[PDB]
Amino acid sequence: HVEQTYLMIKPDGIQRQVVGEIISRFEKRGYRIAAMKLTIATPAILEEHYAEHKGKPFLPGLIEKMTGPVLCMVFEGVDVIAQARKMMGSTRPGEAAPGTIRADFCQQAGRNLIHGSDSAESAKREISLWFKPEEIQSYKLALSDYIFE
Amino acid sequence: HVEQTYLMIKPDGIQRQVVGEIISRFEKRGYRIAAMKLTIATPAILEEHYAEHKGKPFLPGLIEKMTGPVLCMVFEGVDVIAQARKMMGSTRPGEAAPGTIRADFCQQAGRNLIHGSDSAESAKREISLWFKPEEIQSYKLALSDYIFE
Amino acid sequence: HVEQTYLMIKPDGIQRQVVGEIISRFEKRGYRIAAMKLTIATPAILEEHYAEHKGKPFLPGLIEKMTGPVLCMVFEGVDVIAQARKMMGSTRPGEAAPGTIRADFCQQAGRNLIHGSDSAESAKREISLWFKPEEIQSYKLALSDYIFE
Ligand SMILES: Nc1ncnc2c1ncn2[C@@H]1O[C@H](COP(=O)(O)OP(=O)(O)OP(=O)(O)O)[C@@H](O)[C@H]1O
Ligand SMILES: Nc1ncnc2c1ncn2[C@@H]1O[C@H](COP(=O)(O)OP(=O)(O)OP(=O)(O)O)[C@@H](O)[C@H]1O
Ligand SMILES: [Mg+2]
Ligand SMILES: [Mg+2]
Repeated sequence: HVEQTYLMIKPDGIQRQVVGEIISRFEKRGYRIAAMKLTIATPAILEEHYAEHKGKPFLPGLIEKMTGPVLCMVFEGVDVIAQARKMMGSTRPGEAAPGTIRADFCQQAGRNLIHGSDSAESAKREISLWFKPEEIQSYKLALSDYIFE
Repeated sequence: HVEQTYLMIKPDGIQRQVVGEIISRFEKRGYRIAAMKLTIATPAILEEHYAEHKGKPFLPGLIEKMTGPVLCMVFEGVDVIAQARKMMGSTRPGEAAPGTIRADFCQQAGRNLIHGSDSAESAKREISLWFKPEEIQSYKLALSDYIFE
Repeated sequence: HVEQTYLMIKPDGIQRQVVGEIISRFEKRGYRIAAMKLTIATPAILEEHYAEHKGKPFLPGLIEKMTGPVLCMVFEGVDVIAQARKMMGSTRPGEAAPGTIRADFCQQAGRNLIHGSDSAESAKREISLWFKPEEIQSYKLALSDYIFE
């Protein structure tokens, strides 16, 4: 039983040129790349992505920080929504555990390199927001017998 | 005072071709390779290895997963039995801490890449099962003065 | 606001030839190298460095272990004093969290690879002990807009 999560490399991940390192951390667990697209995020899509923060005082600055190149991604694996959140670490890098992306790469929450869906409902919504169904690619990893019990 | 632990790369570690990465994690701490051998695990040896689980419903499938190439290893260091367990992380990769082998490489307990002895008694038993005493090598690490206090 | 911490690679870090790896861990978070100097630590300077341990029974052996080549460093970043301590891990490598320097490289407290200031007051004192003000270099990281919120 696998699931799919939406992971997005933020403009800081692009500009610091750590895209490959980020992808490698998820590939290392045998997570499958189901979708991937470079785009430039717009305020319109970011308002919907961050709909849960509508009307809040930090939202305008958050949208500004995120208006730039982003790598949209879908990864598949067992419990991958919760596991990817664990791998990213706490929102504030200073509170994130050693060995997580945010602790290993970042200093402040406003430049914390990566987004990941936080629940099954948010993963389904975010994947549908950033990807059309034809962009989601179905294939089986050749090492599946050695990844899944 | 140093001790020795039995560590075994399971068929998934061989087939995913991460043997060198695993070894490097233990070398990085100045643990000494006291024994190393590639073999193919068979049911009769695995039944001894997993003797405590004789008769449990999960055992036949466990033996099937483990019937394959394995890298038998003995590493030596301070508190190495407990430390190697900590480095591997929880049996269930989803519960394992970031930075541990199972958290960094794996998804499920049935394919969790590596075995390590859980106690002094188990290390003696497992080293005797998988190695002949001839295969344990005695030598001193040249960097000892900078590894040990 | 950013702050500055004193970090020192101990003789074991020099002799095990892991200097670059240590530096890379701090650079990876966008911490800025403000000062760096290779020297050979001597008892007189180490007595001042370890002044808080004056008169204690273990101090003589600590000074002996530390008499050797060291890399003096100053790193700058948000909350860098506390964060560098978190990255180093517990004094005892066996208690340190996976993903920390001491857990990843070391076995025992007496050979734990690296020193870092434990407080704002000790950072100011240690930077002044090991560096003259003219050795502290001020420049801005080109990726600042993507590191700091
Ligand atoms: N009170 C606040 N003041 C300023 N910025 C905030 C505040 N709360 C949240 N943010 C910003 O909102 C961003 C997203 O916040 P959220 O609570 O969704 O965290 P997250 O789930 O870790 O992030 P993401 O969805 O990007 O993975 C954080 O990176 C932070 O920059
Ligand atoms: N009981 C001990 N056995 C061995 N070494 C010790 C012991 N106590 C202290 N040391 C050594 O003394 C150094 C200074 O001790 P302290 O309590 O200041 O730890 P620390 O703050 O982690 O170390 P450092 O200042 O080197 O970063 C320790 O890093 C360790 O190298
Ligand atoms: Mg969020
Ligand atoms: Mg100290």
